[PDB]
Amino acid sequence: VEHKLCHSFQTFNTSYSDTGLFGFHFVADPLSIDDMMFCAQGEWMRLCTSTTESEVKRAKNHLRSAMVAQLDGTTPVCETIGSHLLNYGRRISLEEWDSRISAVDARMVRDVCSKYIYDKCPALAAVGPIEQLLDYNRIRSGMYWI
Amino acid sequence: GRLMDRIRKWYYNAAGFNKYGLMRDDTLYEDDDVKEALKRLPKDLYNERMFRIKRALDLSLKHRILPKEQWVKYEEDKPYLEPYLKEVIRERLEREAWNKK
Amino acid sequence: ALLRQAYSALFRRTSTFALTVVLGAVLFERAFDQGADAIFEHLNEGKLWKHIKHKYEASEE
Amino acid sequence: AEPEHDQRKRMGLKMLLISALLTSLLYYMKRHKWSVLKSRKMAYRPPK
Amino acid sequence: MAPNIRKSHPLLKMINNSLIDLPAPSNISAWWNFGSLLAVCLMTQILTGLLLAMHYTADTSLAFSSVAHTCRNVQYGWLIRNLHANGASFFFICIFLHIGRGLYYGSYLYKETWNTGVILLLTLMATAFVGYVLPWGQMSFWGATVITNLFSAIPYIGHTLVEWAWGGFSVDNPTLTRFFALHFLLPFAIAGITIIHLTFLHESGSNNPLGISSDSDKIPFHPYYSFKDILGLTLMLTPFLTLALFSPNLLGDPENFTPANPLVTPPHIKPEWYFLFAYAILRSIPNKLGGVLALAASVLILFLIPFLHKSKQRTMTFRPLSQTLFWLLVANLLILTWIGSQPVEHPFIIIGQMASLSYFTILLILFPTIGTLENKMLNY
Ligand code: HEM
Ligand code: HEM
Ligand SMILES: CC(/C=C/[C@@]1(C)[C@H](C)CCC(=O)[C@@H]1C)=C\Cc1c(O)c(Cl)c(C)c(C=O)c1O
Ligand SMILES: CC(/C=C/[C@@]1(C)[C@H](C)CCC(=O)[C@@H]1C)=C\Cc1c(O)c(Cl)c(C)c(C=O)c1O
Ligand SMILES: CCCCCCCCO[C@@H]1O[C@H](CO)[C@@H](O)[C@H](O)[C@H]1O
Repeated sequence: VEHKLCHSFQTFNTSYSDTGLFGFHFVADPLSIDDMMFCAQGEWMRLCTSTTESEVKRAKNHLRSAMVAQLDGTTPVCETIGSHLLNYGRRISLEEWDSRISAVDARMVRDVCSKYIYDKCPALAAVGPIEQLLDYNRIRSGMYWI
Repeated sequence: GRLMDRIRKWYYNAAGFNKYGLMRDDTLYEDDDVKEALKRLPKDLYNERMFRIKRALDLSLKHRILPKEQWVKYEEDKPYLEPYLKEVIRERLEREAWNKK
Repeated sequence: ALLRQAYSALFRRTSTFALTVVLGAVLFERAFDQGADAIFEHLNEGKLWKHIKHKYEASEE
Repeated sequence: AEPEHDQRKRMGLKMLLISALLTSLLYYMKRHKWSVLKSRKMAYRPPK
Repeated sequence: MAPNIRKSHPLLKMINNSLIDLPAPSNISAWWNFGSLLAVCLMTQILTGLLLAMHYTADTSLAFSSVAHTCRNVQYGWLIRNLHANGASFFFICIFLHIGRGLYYGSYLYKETWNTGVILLLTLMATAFVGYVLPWGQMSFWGATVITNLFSAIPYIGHTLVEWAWGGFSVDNPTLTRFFALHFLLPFAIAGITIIHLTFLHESGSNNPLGISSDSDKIPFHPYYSFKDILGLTLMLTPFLTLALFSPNLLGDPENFTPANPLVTPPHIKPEWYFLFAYAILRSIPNKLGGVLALAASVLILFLIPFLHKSKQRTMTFRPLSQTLFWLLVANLLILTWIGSQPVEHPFIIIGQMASLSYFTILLILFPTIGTLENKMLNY
């Protein structure tokens, strides 16, 4: 917002049977792709190294509500049930989800993000007037230190 | 007497810019007229000329060339810019002369 | 697996990486020095003063 | 005419070894980074 | 505002905006590594230089012995002296390839970057010259005598110009102290202008081997070229050190081991290797002023190159005739150097005048001619 880095951006944790994709996606003007990408990786590194208890508290409450808005209708609840058996094996209750979500804290987030993010070789996809964003070698070095 | 032809075609293979897939015109050094000409190139002819070049640079960083098969051939070289450029240089000589009058 | 053991313990954290370079440089020195001097002196047996030395060094008078 | 002589050559020895070892290490590192560009593949897919 | 403190800071924005986020063509060859090496030399020369200046003593009755003392007594002085003297040579080797590259790849079309270059060359020459005079040996002296005497060819203000140069009426102490002053100073002026050289450059960007715009494909200087230059460094450094450590005097004249004698000009008086080619030309023209002019022009002719470009293409990559001419020219200089290291007697004298005549023709007449010719063979 301050710097007008983008038009939108979003984190995402797409999961699959045996694998997955954990990342983010932003849309921006040709001339600000660089700074956004810069701030973005920056915030990832801030996850693996200096997450606070204040940040996680809110994080949990935000997840909880999204977890409930997941079941706002018969279609959504049916979708949850359909995909739970098919993927997680059985059905996972909100009371359960919520217990797991409360178990989380700073140390946990850091130790986990560090597990899947720190010093990893990421996959990149750029489309459009992407000249300002550049070099894998650079983006790669954004995967450590912060 | 196909001499000039014999020679030109020789020099053409001698230069070797075709080993990179560049047309004789992709190699012109971009002075003022050439720059103008290029702005007058139709979208597609410009986008192709660009790839050809971006591809030749990539070859050069790698220190390779195209497999003999893909080399441009002396007679199949399209002088895509030559006519634009000549007009640019003709429009220019008019101005130049007209300002001395 | 050393590569993994090393990466995980030494090379990952940009701070431990430095400690390795220092700690390593120290060891590397002390050894590379002896070795070379040892190679050099050997290549020049009986020519250095280190060798001649005993003939006049507290040997006479 | 040049007392250093001996030490100058002992150094020259150390110089070759380190020089050998180091030029190598850095040659790898240079290739390592550059690989990204060396292997690179591009295609021209104009719209139709 | 600016997020990172790399793009906003009035200073780091410079280290970053001129060597880290700098747009570089992805295809620059090894011939582009000389820029940094030249740069690195400058810092190395300057450093080793100061270290020496802290033991030298600009005075005829003490110059020679100070340097001698600097070596035999100063801890590692001998090594520093070597490095400084041999750096001078690797500096010139590098600068010569730096130039060739420019010539062969039409980088001279970057006029200002080029002209400041030529200025750099002349400055480095003047510097290396006066440095060579400080130890006050036989070459030191007779070199000092001949070069300052060159102004004597300029009518009127000539014979006077020599008086300042010396500070007296014949080389002596004043000459040696104002030379040490001069040597101490110039390197910085070099470092200064180098900054401008690189600044004009930045307006346009680097050129590349194929000589066609590389806007469609630029890359961040770091880590691509920073790593490539580190490597290019460890390579030049190997023979530079192999030379300076194993065979110190290989590259240098020995006359300078004999304290200057105002009464005896050594019979085998040559300049340091990097000046021979000019020395060769000077000894061609058997006339005072002609030789001097030919000498001046032998370097100043570099200012004309940009204007003698006729090819419709930028580099010689796709110009086989220019290439041959180009390499014929290199061998041409390579000869003058040999000639400069031989006496003024037949067959040398004749071979000499030839190579010179050859040098100036390949540059003022041939190149621009073959260039035009080539344009016609492409049907332009
Ligand atoms: C103090 C002397 C010099 C230093 C330290 C120096 C430094 C540099 C540097 C670092 C570069 C950028 C990298 C490169 O392309 O090599 C450069 C480029 C260049 N220099 Fe020099 N230079 C010097 C002398 C000269 C001389 C003598 C000339 C001219 C005869 C010259 C001509 C050029 C040109 C034309 C460029 C652009 C190269 C290109 O086309 O990419 N330089 N120089
Ligand atoms: C442009 C970079 C430099 C070049 C090209 C250069 C070159 C030279 C040369 C050719 C000599 C004679 C070396 C010999 O054969 O004995 C020399 C000597 C010397 N230079 Fe430099 N020099 C440079 C920078 C410096 C600077 C800035 C200083 C000191 C701050 C310095 C101080 C001296 C001194 C004291 C000597 C004389 C004693 C000796 O030869 O060891 N030099 N220099
Ligand atoms: C002087 C220098 C690099 C110097 C060092 C000192 C870096 C600042 C850090 C790591 C090193 O050791 C390099 C040798 C580069 C000069 C230099 C330039 O200025 C520019 Cl405009 C370009 C386009 C290039 C391309 O290769 C270049 O080499
Ligand atoms: C190579 C040269 C002069 C070169 C200068 C004068 C350029 C023409 C301009 C920029 C400079 O400062 C150079 C030192 C002169 C020839 C020349 C020398 O160099 C040297 Cl050391 C000596 C002892 C002699 C003796 O006869 C000589 O004729
Ligand atoms: C890039 C090449 C670097 C070469 C580094 C070699 C360091 C020189 O090592 C020297 O060896 C001498 C005799 O063994 C010792 O007397 C010196 O104190 C020591 O500094």
